[PDB]
Amino acid sequence: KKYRWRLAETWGPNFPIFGDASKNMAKMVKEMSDGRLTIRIDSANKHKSALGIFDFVKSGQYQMGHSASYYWKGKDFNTMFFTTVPFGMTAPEQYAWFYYGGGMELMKETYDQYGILSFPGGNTGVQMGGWFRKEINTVEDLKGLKMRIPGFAGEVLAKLGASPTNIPSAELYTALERNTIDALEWVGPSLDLRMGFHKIAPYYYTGWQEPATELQFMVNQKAYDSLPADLQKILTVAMKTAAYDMYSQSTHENGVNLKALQSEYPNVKIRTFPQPVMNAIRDANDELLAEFAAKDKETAKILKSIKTYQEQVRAWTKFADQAYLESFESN
Amino acid sequence: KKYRWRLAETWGPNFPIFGDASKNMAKMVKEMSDGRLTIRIDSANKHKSALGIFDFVKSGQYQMGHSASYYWKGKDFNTMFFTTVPFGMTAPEQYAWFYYGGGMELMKETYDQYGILSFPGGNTGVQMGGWFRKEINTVEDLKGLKMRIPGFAGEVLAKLGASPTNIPSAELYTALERNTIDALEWVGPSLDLRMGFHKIAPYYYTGWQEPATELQFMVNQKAYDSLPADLQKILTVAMKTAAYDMYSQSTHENGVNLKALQSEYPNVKIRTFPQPVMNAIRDANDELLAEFAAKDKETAKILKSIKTYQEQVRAWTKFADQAYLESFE
Ligand code: NA
Ligand code: NA
Repeated sequence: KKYRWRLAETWGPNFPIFGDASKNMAKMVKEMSDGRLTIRIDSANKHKSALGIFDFVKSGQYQMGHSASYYWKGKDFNTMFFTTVPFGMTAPEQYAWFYYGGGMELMKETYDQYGILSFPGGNTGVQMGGWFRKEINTVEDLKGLKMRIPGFAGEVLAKLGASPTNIPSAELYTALERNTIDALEWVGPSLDLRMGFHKIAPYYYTGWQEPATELQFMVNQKAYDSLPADLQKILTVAMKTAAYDMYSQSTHENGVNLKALQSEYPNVKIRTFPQPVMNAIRDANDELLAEFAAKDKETAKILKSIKTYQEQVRAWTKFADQAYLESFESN
Repeated sequence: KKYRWRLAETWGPNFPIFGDASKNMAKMVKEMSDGRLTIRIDSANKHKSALGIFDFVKSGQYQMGHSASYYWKGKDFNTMFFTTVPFGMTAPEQYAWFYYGGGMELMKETYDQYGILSFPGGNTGVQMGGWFRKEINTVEDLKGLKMRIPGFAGEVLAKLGASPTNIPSAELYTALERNTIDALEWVGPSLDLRMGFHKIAPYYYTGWQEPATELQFMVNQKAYDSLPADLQKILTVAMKTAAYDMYSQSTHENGVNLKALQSEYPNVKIRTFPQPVMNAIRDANDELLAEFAAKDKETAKILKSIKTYQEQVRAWTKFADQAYLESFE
């Protein structure tokens, strides 16, 4: 008659934006449910397994998790494509895909076999390319590069001879400080500056690899089923709402912090990969997508949905948003 | 105790996207509250007053409404700025403004004095510039032009010599047909084609004047306060959610319908106002913004907040999203 659930999240405690999304979700559920369902959150400082969230929720040890789908590529490579993909969709496009273009259904197709329900957990919007010790001037500079980079982008850089890793949010600055890694990408101005990377890595590259990173709420299938229908709805709605508000917050904080970056950080050197490097990355991505499609029918089905939907909705984005933003004045 | 409410909407019945947003909200409230709060929706065919929604809600004749804030230009000029503004913010920028940048609070400053609570009610995304009988090649061509065009955009057109109006959704075609107006804007590919404008006015201009139209839920203050706190939250969350989903839906359907537009409506001729005309519209909007700000301290404050927040958030949009889109193609 009264439910007490626990949520495990990848992030350190009191982590802004990402931790706000899980917090906001839990507060809404309590408030809408007059306390019938309440959700206590354990961050990485507590459960000490930032990348164990999938297992926590699969087993039922936590009813819920907040994390990112593409962290679970080991469990199932198809988990990569429900977060974001290189050269993929923007957040408005991707939210359309999830809720109106078949994405939610495809995600369930992957996650049902684990007894996990996955839901969008909040979008960062467009991400940066990351923080580097040394500039990337040629493809050869990626060879043996120790870079923290998750998801399919990680796969792509491995294909080009890099040495990618997935170090979780709270340990990133330390890994770079000790030279465990020599480059990293995290998110963008909204979180990267308070996390301190610029102190060690002067070069801040523009992105390509995460155009709209969607985080993930995960729910144990049995816990969800243990709920009455009205609370089930409160839960799913609160997650969707928290996810959307996080994109709003990320956009807000990116505005605040790009501004700080263009005035309070004279030693940050904003850079873009040279075109020959982008062409090489683009080709490796396209080739690797083909490989992944050819080797599994479900992978092939997801990538075809992503590609097809992007082609349709991007034409509108180009026609509308992009043209609006590119508009100028002569004279 | 059970709460049985009514919502009045501006739109006709089974109106795609806009009407989906109000139904989604009502359905969410019913399901989350296990029937404790249910909301019957009355469309314009039933209450017969498409632009009577403000007064319906103010009076409490209806507990709620779904409409757009800039229709109430005549009851308070400041209501225009909580829908969208010419050369203004995109939807992701504006949601950030509403929820994290002070927009909600500013909107409440305006609506509180009418016993109404106003909330974001769904964004269309970027709108087209409208449907025209004749191409617009010079500023001159706007002079005398009778056009249906709402909100602050109408005021920019009037300043350049056009004659704006605001007719309800339902009689635009007829008004176009009987040469009452010679041009109009409505929304975009998601909703425009089914209205039939293209049969009479084949030139379809790209936009500038409604970069991110946010619809509006209104709630009677007394009605809102009659609710216990958990149903109040269910209600506010439902509106917020329905609003965000409508932007996702609008994006989806804009994509679907743009793809089909060339094939299925070969007589539509896509156009963009000439650069000298845009320069003039731009100057005109800049001028009117100053003029409107000088008339009223609250207006100046609303406009200063939008200007300031947009400057900050657009810098990001250009640095990130636009650069990314231009990086392909
Ligand atoms: Na990232
Ligand atoms: Na419009």
